[PDB]
Amino acid sequence: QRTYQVVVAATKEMGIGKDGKLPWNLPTDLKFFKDITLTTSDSSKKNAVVMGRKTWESIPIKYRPLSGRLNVVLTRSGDIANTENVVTCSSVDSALDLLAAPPYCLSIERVFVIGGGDILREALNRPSCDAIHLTEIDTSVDCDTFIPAIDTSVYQPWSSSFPVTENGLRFCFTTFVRVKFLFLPKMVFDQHEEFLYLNMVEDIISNGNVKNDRTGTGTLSKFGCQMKFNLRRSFPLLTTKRVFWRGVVEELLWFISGSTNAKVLQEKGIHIWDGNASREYLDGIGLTEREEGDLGPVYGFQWRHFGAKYTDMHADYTGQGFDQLVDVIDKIKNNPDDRRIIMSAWNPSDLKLMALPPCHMFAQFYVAEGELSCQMYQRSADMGLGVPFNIASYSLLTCMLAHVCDLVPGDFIHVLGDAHVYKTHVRPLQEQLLNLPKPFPVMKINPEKKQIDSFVASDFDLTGYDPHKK
Amino acid sequence: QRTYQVVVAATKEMGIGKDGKLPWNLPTDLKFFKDITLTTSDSSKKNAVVMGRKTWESIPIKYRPLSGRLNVVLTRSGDIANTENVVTCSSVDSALDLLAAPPYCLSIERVFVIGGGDILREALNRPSCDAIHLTEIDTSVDCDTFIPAIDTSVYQPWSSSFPVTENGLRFCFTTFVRVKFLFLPKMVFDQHEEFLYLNMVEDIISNGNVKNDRTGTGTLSKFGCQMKFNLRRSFPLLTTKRVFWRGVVEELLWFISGSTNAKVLQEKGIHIWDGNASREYLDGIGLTEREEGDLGPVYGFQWRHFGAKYTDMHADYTGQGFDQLVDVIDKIKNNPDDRRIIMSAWNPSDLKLMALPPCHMFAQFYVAEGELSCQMYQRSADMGLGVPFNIASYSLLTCMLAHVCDLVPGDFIHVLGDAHVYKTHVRPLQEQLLNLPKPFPVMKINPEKKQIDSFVASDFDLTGYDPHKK
Amino acid sequence: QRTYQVVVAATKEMGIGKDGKLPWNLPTDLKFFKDITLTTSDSSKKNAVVMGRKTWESIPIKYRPLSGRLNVVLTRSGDIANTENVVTCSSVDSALDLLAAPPYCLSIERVFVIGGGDILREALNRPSCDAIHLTEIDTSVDCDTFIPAIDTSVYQPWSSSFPVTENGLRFCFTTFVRVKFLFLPKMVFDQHEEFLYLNMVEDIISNGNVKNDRTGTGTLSKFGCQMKFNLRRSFPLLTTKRVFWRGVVEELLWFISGSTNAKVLQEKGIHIWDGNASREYLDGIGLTEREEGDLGPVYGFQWRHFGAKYTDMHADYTGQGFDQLVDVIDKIKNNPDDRRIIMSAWNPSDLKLMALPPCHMFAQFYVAEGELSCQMYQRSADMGLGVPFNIASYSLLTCMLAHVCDLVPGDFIHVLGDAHVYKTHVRPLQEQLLNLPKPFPVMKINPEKKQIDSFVASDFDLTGYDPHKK
Amino acid sequence: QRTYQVVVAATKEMGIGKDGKLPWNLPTDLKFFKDITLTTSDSSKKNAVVMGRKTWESIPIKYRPLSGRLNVVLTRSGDIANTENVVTCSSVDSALDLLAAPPYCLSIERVFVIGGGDILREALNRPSCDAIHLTEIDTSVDCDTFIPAIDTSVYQPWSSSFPVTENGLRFCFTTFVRVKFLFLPKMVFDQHEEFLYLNMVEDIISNGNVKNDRTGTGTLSKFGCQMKFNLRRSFPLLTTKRVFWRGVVEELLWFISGSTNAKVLQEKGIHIWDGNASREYLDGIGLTEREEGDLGPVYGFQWRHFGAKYTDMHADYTGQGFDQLVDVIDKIKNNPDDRRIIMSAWNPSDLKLMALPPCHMFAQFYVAEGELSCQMYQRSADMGLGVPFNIASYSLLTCMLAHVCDLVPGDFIHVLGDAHVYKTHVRPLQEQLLNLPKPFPVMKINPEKKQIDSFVASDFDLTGYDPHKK
Repeated sequence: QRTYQVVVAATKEMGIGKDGKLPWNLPTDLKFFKDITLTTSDSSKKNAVVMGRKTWESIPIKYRPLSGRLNVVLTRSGDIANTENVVTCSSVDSALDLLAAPPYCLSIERVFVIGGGDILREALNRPSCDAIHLTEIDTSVDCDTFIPAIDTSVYQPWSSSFPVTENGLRFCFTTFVRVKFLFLPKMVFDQHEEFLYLNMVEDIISNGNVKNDRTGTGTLSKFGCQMKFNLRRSFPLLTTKRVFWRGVVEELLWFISGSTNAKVLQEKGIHIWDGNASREYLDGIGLTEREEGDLGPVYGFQWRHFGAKYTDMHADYTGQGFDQLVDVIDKIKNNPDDRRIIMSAWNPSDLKLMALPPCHMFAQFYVAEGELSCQMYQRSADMGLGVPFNIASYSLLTCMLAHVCDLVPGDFIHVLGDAHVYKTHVRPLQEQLLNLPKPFPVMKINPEKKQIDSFVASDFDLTGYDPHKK
Repeated sequence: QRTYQVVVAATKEMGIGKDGKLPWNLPTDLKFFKDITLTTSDSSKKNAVVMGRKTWESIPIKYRPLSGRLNVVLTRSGDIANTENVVTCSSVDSALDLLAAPPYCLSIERVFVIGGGDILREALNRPSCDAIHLTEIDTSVDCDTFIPAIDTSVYQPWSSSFPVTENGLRFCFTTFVRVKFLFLPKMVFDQHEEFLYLNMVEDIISNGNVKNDRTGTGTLSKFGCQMKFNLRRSFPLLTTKRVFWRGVVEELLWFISGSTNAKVLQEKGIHIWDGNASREYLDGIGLTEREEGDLGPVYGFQWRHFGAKYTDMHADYTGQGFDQLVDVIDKIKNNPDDRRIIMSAWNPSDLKLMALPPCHMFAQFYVAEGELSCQMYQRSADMGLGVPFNIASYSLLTCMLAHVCDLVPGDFIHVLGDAHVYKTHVRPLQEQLLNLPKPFPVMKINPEKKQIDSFVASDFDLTGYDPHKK
Repeated sequence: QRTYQVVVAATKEMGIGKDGKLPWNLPTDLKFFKDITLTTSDSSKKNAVVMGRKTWESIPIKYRPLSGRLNVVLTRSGDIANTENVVTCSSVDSALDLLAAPPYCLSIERVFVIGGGDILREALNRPSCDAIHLTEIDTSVDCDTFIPAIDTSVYQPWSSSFPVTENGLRFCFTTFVRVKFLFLPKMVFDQHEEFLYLNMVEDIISNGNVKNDRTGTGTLSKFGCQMKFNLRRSFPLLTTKRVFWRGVVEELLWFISGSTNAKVLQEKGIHIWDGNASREYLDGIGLTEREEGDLGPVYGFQWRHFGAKYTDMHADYTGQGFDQLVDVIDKIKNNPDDRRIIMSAWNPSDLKLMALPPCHMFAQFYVAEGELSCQMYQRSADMGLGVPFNIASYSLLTCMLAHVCDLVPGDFIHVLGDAHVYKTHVRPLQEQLLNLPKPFPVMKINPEKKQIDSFVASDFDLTGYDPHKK
Repeated sequence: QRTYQVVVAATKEMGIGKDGKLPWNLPTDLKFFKDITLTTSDSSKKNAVVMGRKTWESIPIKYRPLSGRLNVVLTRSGDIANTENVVTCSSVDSALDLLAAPPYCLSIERVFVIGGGDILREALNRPSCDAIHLTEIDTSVDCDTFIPAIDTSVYQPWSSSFPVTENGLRFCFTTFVRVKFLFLPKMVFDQHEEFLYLNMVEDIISNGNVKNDRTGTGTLSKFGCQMKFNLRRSFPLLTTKRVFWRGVVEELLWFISGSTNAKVLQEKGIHIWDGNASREYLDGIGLTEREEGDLGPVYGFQWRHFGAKYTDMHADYTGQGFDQLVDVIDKIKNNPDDRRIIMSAWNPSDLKLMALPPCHMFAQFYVAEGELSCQMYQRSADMGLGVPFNIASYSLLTCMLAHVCDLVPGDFIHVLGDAHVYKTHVRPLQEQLLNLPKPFPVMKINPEKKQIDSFVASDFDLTGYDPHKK
């Protein structure tokens, strides 16, 4: 018995039809439907499209059957002629049985169920459903026929397209996978956004500039890179190698608090700043007066008190300097179209006082269609360690700001200056590049928290994060 | 008599062979050679490759003739058999005569001359040479055969690839055109970097988010865009619409001087800041004390005196605040691998004093292979007006910094936040988008100027700038 | 002002619609329509489809616009939005004006007019109509809308497909050209049946077996070749080199008469048998008793008197042997489904008496769908001389038999045994192969002749035969 | 451990190299090598080419590695750098182990071993060799390196191309399979000549003309069909359905003997003529005087005594009429280039006396390059029953005539007039069309028989005939 994937277009209210018609015209979705049902890995094989009599008859009489595919119509007249391109069958169960048998065992690369309302209510959440390819349409236009909600206990988002507007309607394409993933069409498999990271790492190792510094540490490097992650359906925590999510969460709440005390993190078991806060390190960069843990005026201070005179990590800076985080929140709520929604840790006057100069040195925010997007500029990007952490960090910040400002998250755009791989990390990164991505996890923030200073680690729920091993 | 294009690989010293061999192995260049000679617009037609007996014999006896193309060998034995795929001819002049005649008049889409040394010394700078496709190899390895330098009086760069390293050698692909340009292969035509701008404008007008502000001005906008321009062979001054080059030059020398006085520009006939410096404008944003022309602590001041206390445009700020431009020049010369080569106009403490907040808000520099690259972050990008000006501005800055630091320019990377087209500019921009790019101009800086403060407008030579009309 | 081609489907009665619907469903014709309008020589360029508002609205609202092509709708509301893919225009004349202008001057490879009834009545027989691509449907099902008959004074058939049956309807695809022909789509250009001959000649010269005989005459030869010619819309008299049509007609009427006297042809100025009938020739093959001109029991005798005892060319053989031609005519009229409709000149008993053994040695006839087809076996085929003559000869015989038996001609199938080119003819044949075919002529037989023995040369009308020069 | 296929070019003497060079230049074979190693079913996957260091170094330094494929070089220096496209391995066994492991488990569609002499002597006849793709070169030019003969006990021919001449050398491409066959490249799988039959049956059932006769028996029919079978490496006895080989052999020896007595076959247990020889049948067609079994002057009589006066099946016709079979044998031996090597059962004078008119009504023979070819004209072709039998019959006749005339068999060309499927056979034929062909068998004739009249059934050896079940 063969397995199948569902292809369906649906309103917010999960509606699929008006009066035996579609209450929308979307040529981009028709093309997607064509592309995903027609095209094959093997140019010799073809796909099966399984549909109800109602769906078969809905198709204009000229364009029947759906060209290029074996059209399986399910029928119950006890009235439709079988051909090379058309087969009748009594049930979904029987169609699946037939396609597991010669000649279709070899002839048919994949099987798509495409409706109508009756067949989808059965098909959608059966375990032999490998994947659902949903066109999500942002409308509430009246529908008479509905399908169930996707069962998110057993389906997880693989990919979700950048939303598009056609004929007055906003929509996107979201693939869910039942939880290999190699059953996906190649075109959908390749849409996993983790490949934007993996292809960049490959490109830097293959084609980076070779370089060196005063300690004899070596690097392969590229200059001026961009990666864009969709936050709408899933959260880009890398799956090819475990990311330190707990440290992402704790470090960001620490930044938001305005703290420059590494001991606040050390006390919680987060050691990522320990190397830049030690007696030995501070001595070694000429800060012999500075207290262990006092990083100086780094991110937290610049974000909450830009321009204030720094003294020590213990001073009360209340009402001193410019509170960029409060300013950003104010613009997002009260002037969403503003082109200066900016928060920056880059303060040339203060660099001499900092245990380390800011690397994620500025972010801009944008609002459209009720969604909050973020673009962050990273001057120095270690692909192996820092880049996956920073993707998760600014994606989280985007989600928190959207949440507190009564919006939904849009996209995170990651801009890199000097993007490098250490010569020593080339071997382990090439092992990591043999791993195939798993679906990203889904991240939910506690609805009872509405104020940027009021979060704790337990407010962030990650579901379905199972990355490849150490 | 048909026209032709040259395809050749050459060292810095313009060398093409060692001892009847190539002193390099570059599979990427062999593939380029294959791609440009083999592929056609029409899948029915084919190309002619014209070569000398020496070149014909150089080809291993197994891979003759060059498959997929009509191979025209020029011969002078008073010893080589004509076929469907091989034609002998007495001269370049005779080969060209033959291909202008049936059946080759229809059968042959384009004609490529590919050597050897004798035929290229004739072919390279004949007026029936439409274009030269040069593989430029960064080596000085001994050669016995040489071709002339490209005659830059009659050839201009169309496109030049991002340099690549293969088998220890650095190289790139540069197409020169004789000065339509529709004779170029489609693949080379499409490499003109002006299409990066034109495709972005189209994409924003087609798919931008619709928006509005408190005066009833309307926009189509996208968030998080990147364009990368090659500065190595030509200068990206847009050709589909004239760019105000003189104002680019004067404004940048003004920024470098540290001046915040718009009258310095007004006095030279540059009015681009007049709107933001007028009694009326300054009044209207609550700067009623501020003198006409006093923009406040804008780019020039932030670049030369970041962090200093601003008073008026007349004050001597010598030794006050942080001189970012001097710091950048110092790092480029003395620590080229530094990951903090940064100059920023973004100073939240000073925004209240500025006639307009900085829009081009930060640039980072990078050095590798003797080349200086720049990445600039623009928070607000009017595609119609500001973006072409700013491309020219930061490309010029990159060139000036390379010049003063004894380097050559690499790439300019343009990063956009809110990238928008005014609803009112959609009609004129769609007229502009019907224009086909002309080759970019070539920009030379006076060698006798070696200090960043010592330039004047006459130090910048632009050759071959002929943009489409108003 | 650009030129165009018409694409239309039409009944026998030249009907195109029933009640704003099509009275047929033909997926093969929809695919043809798609293929000819969509596909381009240049994979970068596209085609324009020009249509009336009525045609635009007829298209289901989902599949608008026609994907892959610039859709030009002609409108007269004094109500339809222009896009990248949709342009409104006031007239055919205005649409053509617009597509001759940038950007469409380069952007648009070819222009197709596809209806509806109003636009076609104007477009069909305008001189800027290069070609008509008609789907001819063999039905009389009621139509309410009609187009004019094709004006055969100015349009000539280029190609006509082997008829196909789909959904109970018989139809074919016929291209007419206005009388280069290089304006045709490549796919339609290549359908000219003269290429079946030209590709065979090329294949024998390129890949034939080299051979020799007892006089030192040399040949390139292949064994077991087939060519199929459509007689339904045009008559396969080769255009790349003039065929001796008058001798075809006279020789065949001579065969039909039963004559074996070469002087009957000599007396009319037809000398093709003179070489095989001369005192010298007959002596040289040991027929020293035989009269000049007496060929012996060759085609005419075998066809009308198979098995009779031959004496001389002057004897009255009335009622002697088997009259194969009368037998064939009887089966075609009275038993059309017979699998033995055969006429053969192959009589081993008689070979010793023949001036030359039969070369076109047997033909079989077939009847289906009111059409008479013929398959002829030629044991020895000179590609340069005999094969074009014999194609015309048996195509004529097929037409005459169809005419006398109240049928229409179907196909002529030419089967070759030893298919050869003389080494001496390779040079002239390679000159001939540079000629592009012109449309075949159209051949009409006098309706007042109804009996196989009653024809004369003036009964055969050839229109539009203009072959390439000597 | 993955499986592999060998790709190699070899002389008659099984030689592969001269002095580390190839003693031939064959661009057609280089293209075949490229096509079979490069192309994949899946456009995403690629192939592995496994080769010896000697083979790796033999490749000109410019065209390394073989583009488009994973190049696995086997090495034993205790000197060659691994890349994305190049992997070193210690053995064939180790290379196969590595390609069965990630990422190559998914990345690599098929594995080809391509030499040199050392690796092939191991690889050629190992059980993990699925197939051998041999270019067979008709030359005896000196070679220094040889591979073993193909072990015909375990390898059987799948397909063998029509021989081609390039650069003075005759050669062909022969695939052997180890005895699914779905491991073959799609291009080689589709070359099985049994598909020429299967595609014709499909084409007649899908597109034949519907017809009927005076008993209410129905047919689908096409007119003018050709199939060409290669006899050089295997014998075309259909595998999708068992062919009655014993009756083929007995009927043909019966034809050759000149017998018209069906009892000669009945007495041996061959009943195929019983239906046309019965008291009842002969009565029913008005031959009430004729003896049971006396078929009249049918094939055997026409072949050995064309033109003689028939009396009964018992008469001694010695020296009466024309002995076509002796004439054919004489021309094949003594005038092989003759264009009249013909044997015909078509005698219009005798049709009234025949129990059934001849259906296989004429054959012509051709000699070139030491090979005997045959073209046979069948006026009436039942695709289901008669056509497979007749293919085997005339292929056998071709083999017997080649054998007795000291030649090798070339091609059998099957020409059909009325080619039909009975409406009643459509269902069983559509079952048969689900069967995938098995390799044809190999047929050997007893060398001690040299005279056409001296054969018996035991002189014909068929090896490897295992057709699909009833």
